[PDB]
Amino acid sequence: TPIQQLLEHFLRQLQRKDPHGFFAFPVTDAIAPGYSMIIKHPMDFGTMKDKIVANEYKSVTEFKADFKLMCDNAMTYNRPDTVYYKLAKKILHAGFKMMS
Repeated sequence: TPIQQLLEHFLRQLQRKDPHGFFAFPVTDAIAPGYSMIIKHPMDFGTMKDKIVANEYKSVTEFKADFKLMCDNAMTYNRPDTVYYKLAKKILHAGFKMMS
């Protein structure tokens, strides 16, 4: 709760970095063939937004590790030459710079 306002600002800042909405909603097997076979713990901005309001983040560290989980997934699923992989590598770095 002393962190909620801060995590909301973090969330907003990070989505501003994904203007296409790539990271907005969970990825499904129909959009991304074999995804649930390859990716064990999915995560997305919309899920993170809910966790914040449900008071599920107990520390900035848990928050950050969701964001990182989300980017590691994308880098793991999508091949290095895609716009998906690249965006994930950029916003991961740029996002951790902002939160650290």
